[PDB]
Amino acid sequence: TYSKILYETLHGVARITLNRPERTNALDQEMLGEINAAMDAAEADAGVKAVIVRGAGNAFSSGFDLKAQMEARPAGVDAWRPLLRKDFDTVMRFWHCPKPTIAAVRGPCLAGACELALACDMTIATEDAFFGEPELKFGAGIVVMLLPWIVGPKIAKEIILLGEDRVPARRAAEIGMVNRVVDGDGLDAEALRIARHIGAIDPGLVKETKRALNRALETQGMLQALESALEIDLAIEGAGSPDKIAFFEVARRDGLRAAIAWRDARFPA
Amino acid sequence: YSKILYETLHGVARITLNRPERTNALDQEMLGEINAAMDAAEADAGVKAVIVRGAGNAFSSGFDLKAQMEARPAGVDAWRPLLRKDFDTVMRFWHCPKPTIAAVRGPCLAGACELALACDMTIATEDAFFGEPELKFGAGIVVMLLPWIVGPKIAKEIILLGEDRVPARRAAEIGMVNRVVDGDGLDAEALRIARHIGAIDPGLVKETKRALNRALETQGMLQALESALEIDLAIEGAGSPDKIAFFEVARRDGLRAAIAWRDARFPA
Amino acid sequence: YSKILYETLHGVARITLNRPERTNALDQEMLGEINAAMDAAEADAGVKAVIVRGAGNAFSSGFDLKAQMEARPAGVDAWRPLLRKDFDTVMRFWHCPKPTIAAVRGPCLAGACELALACDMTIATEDAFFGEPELKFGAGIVVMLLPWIVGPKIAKEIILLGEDRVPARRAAEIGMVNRVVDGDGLDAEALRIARHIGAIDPGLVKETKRALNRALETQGMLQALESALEIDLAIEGAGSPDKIAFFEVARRDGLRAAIAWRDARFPA
Amino acid sequence: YSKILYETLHGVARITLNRPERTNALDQEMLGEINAAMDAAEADAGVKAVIVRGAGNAFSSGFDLKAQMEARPAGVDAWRPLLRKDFDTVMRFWHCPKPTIAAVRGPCLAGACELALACDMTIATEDAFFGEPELKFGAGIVVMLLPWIVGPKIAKEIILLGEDRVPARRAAEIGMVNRVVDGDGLDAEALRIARHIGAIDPGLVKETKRALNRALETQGMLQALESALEIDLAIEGAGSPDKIAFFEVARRDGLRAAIAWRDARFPA
Amino acid sequence: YSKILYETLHGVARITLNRPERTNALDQEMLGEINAAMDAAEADAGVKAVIVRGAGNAFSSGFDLKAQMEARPAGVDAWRPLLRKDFDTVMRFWHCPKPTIAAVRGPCLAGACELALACDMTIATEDAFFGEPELKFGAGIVVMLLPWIVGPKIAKEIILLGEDRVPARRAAEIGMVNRVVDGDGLDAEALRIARHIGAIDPGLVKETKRALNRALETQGMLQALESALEIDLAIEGAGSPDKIAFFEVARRDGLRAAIAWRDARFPA
Amino acid sequence: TYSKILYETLHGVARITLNRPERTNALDQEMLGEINAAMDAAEADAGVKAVIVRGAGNAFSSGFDLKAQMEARPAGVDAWRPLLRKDFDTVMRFWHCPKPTIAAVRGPCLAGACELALACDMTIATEDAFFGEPELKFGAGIVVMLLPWIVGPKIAKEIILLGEDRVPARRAAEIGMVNRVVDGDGLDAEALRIARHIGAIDPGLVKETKRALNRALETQGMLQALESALEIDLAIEGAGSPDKIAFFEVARRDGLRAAIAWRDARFPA
Repeated sequence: TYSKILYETLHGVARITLNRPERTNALDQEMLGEINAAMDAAEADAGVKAVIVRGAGNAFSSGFDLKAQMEARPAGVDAWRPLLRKDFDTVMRFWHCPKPTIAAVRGPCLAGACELALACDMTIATEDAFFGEPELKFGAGIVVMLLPWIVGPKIAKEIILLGEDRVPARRAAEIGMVNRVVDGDGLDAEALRIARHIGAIDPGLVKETKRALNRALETQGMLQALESALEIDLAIEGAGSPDKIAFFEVARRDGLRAAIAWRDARFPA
Repeated sequence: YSKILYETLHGVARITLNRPERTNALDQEMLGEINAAMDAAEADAGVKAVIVRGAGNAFSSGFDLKAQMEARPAGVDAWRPLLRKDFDTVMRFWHCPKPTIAAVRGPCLAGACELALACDMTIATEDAFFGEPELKFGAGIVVMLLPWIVGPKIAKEIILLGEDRVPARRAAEIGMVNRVVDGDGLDAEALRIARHIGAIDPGLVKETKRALNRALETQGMLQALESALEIDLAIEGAGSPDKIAFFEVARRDGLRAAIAWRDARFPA
Repeated sequence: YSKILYETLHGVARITLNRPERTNALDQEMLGEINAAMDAAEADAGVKAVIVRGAGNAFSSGFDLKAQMEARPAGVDAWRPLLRKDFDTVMRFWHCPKPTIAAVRGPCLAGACELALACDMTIATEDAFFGEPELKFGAGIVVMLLPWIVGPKIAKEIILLGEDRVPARRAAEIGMVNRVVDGDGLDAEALRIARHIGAIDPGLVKETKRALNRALETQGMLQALESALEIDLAIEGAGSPDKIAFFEVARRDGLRAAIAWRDARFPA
Repeated sequence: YSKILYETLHGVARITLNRPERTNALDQEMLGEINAAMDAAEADAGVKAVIVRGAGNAFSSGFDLKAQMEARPAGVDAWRPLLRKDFDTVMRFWHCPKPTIAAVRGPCLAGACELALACDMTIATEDAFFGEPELKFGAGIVVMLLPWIVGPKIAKEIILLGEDRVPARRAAEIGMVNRVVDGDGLDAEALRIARHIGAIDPGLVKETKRALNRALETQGMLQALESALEIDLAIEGAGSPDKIAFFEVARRDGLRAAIAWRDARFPA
Repeated sequence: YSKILYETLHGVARITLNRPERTNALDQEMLGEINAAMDAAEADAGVKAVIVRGAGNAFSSGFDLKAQMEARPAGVDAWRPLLRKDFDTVMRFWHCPKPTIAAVRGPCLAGACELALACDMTIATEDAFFGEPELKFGAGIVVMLLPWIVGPKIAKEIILLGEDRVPARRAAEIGMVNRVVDGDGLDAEALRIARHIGAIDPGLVKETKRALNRALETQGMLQALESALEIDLAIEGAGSPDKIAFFEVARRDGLRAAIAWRDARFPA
Repeated sequence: TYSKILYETLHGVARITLNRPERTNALDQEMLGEINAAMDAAEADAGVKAVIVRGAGNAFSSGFDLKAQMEARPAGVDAWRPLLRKDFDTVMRFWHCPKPTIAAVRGPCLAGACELALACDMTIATEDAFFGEPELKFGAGIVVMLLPWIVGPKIAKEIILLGEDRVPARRAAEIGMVNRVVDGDGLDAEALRIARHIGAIDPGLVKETKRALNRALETQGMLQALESALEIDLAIEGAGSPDKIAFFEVARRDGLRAAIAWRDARFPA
């Protein structure tokens, strides 16, 4: 029934596949809506004990869809507010989910998709996976500022302020963004083992224990800090950074590859 | 004491968890004696720091399940004082005005892992292993210190999967362990650290630890811990069917058989 | 400036701590000049980021103890303004609207370690070493950023033991340092990072840094820091006998001999 | 709906708690219908604000004790979903993106007092009375909003003594009630306030309420409320002997007799 | 100064908001002068406390709408610095190391109400009236101090309804005003309070105010205030149709007529 | 067995009387020690369901004993630290008590004693009772800064920064410091009615409910704010304000009445 994702249940586990292989599984408006529908279904289904999220093929996702943004040309605070609200709330579904969520990453896991994975209870990745938040290089702000809650301040500042977007899975594991790096041929099997392990436990026990774990960070004010960063991003995008305006000016004229080249030329080699 | 050893040496107090035949499992009696020993250490002006370690080849496997099997606590009102004593005893090592050092070899699991988490520092031998197996036999987490010591993703993995073979080197990578040492060098390293602390003006150490602990307490850690404890009271007061099933096997076939039953529920 | 160098290059301000004969020790004069330089960098629209580094093959050994030995501040009212200036100067690097980058070679100790902790990023050479030796001198911690930057166990070890030889590699493992580079590549790496930042819309960088800092401020970091500072005012206002003894040796036989006396108090 | 009325008028939604023969007691069915009505109000762009009131001469006496007597929920797992529904339904009025106004006459007690506390504003007739009688019949507090709305001393008095006759004028003095009006002027005043709100750009109202609620959420209110809810789960899961005794009389002699039994335990 | 008076008397600084023809409306120039006066008062060791009051039988109607009508700021980047200056100027009175006392007669509205809320104490004449009419103008709240000063229900009523005629007596009941005095006794009462403070060791007052402010800052007030300010930047950056409509009438028929148009939108 | 307090149990209630009538029941070192012993006893006694604290005769207490301070002459941070720690921790016994605490006030309830009452779950008072925190007028700082948590910011600032020390019971009731003002002849009876009311309830229910109530304020960080104010006071007293030094200079020479006259003359009439 879905157009931009796949939804499966197997072995008491739900599996969501971000499914737009020709756009590196970029998260557009439609896909975000379907993710919410799938999470609703997984949460309502007593036969589902855990949720795996992955991308189609050998990419997780490059993040929120910039080609769709180029075409839509949202302008001003009131246009941006609902876009960012949906981005933020969809990502946070994976944190708030009463059932444990596992991100299983191949290839790129960037920007909004990096945030989606950050929100999951666990993240596993292949050696070839790479992570980061390139937003500022595009002239975009950060929608869901989970990074400093997961990896701590110095590393979060480096990744976000420089727009690091090639952080290897091994490094992501060192800093606490990734739980396990696995063999490429074994990613789906490892995610399923973890999910089925969770599925063997009394669901109430898992639910209450996750509640207690999440409470540790919520006690620190994480949800207020996240809402504050989202508010800041609304001001950023509602105004429109000249960096983003210039990026899409090049993109509409010469194409997105040319815009990326233009972007990369502004920064050191 | 019957279930611990308490020593003072070189201006340091040392508590040894002492029931090697039961992997130094923390029963009610032992918890009471730990509290008495900490009271003594805190009152003794000649003591500048506290080391906690296990007897024999182990730190501790955690709260005593055989004792729990036999006592059959049932319901919220029965479980409340058990969990309160568990929690407050572990938290003695955090709140202690003097620095506390966990010196770990072999298993350091469940309630014992939490006891070590509460100490200011943990040192471990190469052979030490850590974790929180609670959920695998239907128990909740009593003292939810883990997400305050290590990253959130790592804490969720260890607790939700009941990881109970986390090697010392990995524990060091994630910030659960300060130093990994040779098996024959544990006691010497712990004493060196404790005597180093003991060379410093005790008031300076006291006020500095106060400031260090304040950083986490400012974040609301004590409220989060109390919240997790209350959640666990509901879990245990109800009694998870996983735990009921585990103890049914344990009573019938013994703990070794019950562990086999437990492990067979999970992937190989 | 007398005790720093100030440069602007490629849209970046660079501050060099400059008293090589005293390992760039942060005295009152230098602290005032650092504030003046930060004022200049923050007011200059052509400056997009700030690099801080040291001259003479070192970053800094921290607040100046020779100056303290000579001045002999005594009591709470004398110490309050000294600590206030120390603390506020360090925190300039956190609160700076523009990104700040500590570029460290050789020693980065005590108040200078805290200065680097306050910066948005820290880069270090292979030969750089870090730590907080204060408690060994009988001094308290002025700016208790460490438990906000690294885990609680690691922060307690460094501060309670006065670790002052933490290698760059280890500092990177625990999250105190972002990148370790070759000795001759430090300036170039810091500049590449700063010029990368300088290519971005300044408002975007400003607002994003605000959001990043808000994450830690939401947790109550500024209150925890002020609390630790007030605790330190009591420590220094009273004066630890450890510090009084240290300076008694220093005035008699010199700081060199006082450090030797200090080290002999602790395990080798 | 069977147990409520839902109206839209003049750009305002109005929910009427509607079981006058039982003092509009909130049973499971009514709570479900309140949630359905709030879903409707929140989805309807023609609705700018929500009024909640009771049918007849009363707001509500709170959660339905007769229904509880008959259902005999027993243990933690039975009580968990009951309390979760109670709590989440009350908190709809806080979290509602649109402003909520409680319009109270006669009794507004226990769970109903908490429902009114959660609304953005409360207006009351001269004859209205308020409070939290829970502890007097062995029940805990489900939604611990009171100490967030009124001072700590006042909240402790009302809850620990089970005050259940707090007059509207006193409720206004302590900040539980915004305005006291004549008995014949309640509906007009509530509508005037709601239509005033309805004249304002809905987005402006929405964002301003978001900011207002943020002030209390920043203080940790939602964590404190969840903590109190978990404490209540232990209380009710265990079952206070006071409640067991109360319902024994209620089943045998009826609720009127049980209230007499209850009141005789306390000073005249 | 052009738009304020500044006096020093009896070791007290007194700032008088001074544009009687515009009800002492706070325009850009006045805000700059208030900052300059506060700088002067804070640097002057002979000043022990600060009184702020208004000229022309009024305190202030708030930020200047006539100036806003003429300037026509449009969009987020234009509004950001305007709101920043508004907010930071108001918060000068909270952060001031010395105690601040608002002495109010006649209107004290909107941004001026927020200014008074930020002061350590507020004294008012019997004829003074308070409130936050912003939402009726289609404006958001710049400085959301109200829920920190008065209860949540009362703050929501004042802000969501734009109450702008709250009498001094009522303001005292809810904790917005400390003392109500006779019209001719305001200056004398404010001066008595300020001179009382001025008799105390300045350091003692300074440190005690620090401790008092810390109570609210510990709760996260500064983060909540910054969050509300960012929400207001979105509101004003977009521009509410209510405000756009208000100024359309104001430019055509004058502010007087625009206020009449505004009032006709709401119940009489 | 006590020298400076009385301890009674009656009707399942413990009652502590601050007992130094010739010094307005001033709280000296000895009395604080005995209060801690009495609270230990009340907390250990399962027959005790609630605690009433009151003063001997028609005064509650003027606060920590200044005549004792005049004679002891504590000097410096290290001397002051344990004094303030004991002051603070004794006051906070009434907040942390697992059982409900009720302050029953006649006449003066000032300074450290005002803080003791603030810490109690409830406070009742006669019409003749008066409250406040005169510390700053003596050159002393605030030991236990509960006031802004009980009465809110504007009123707390006025009382503490001006050293208000004649706040009538009626006004104390308006601002939330006092629960009930009662007839003079009925204070002891009213406190006992309240305590016996509490005593009729399942003790576990009362205990858990108080825990939940206290958690509301502790969640806001009250204990950290209180420790911070205590730290500030250690600096204040460790240095010694010239106002306090001058006060006791007059007191040792001309007596405490003359010192109070000297003090009052510094402030407006």
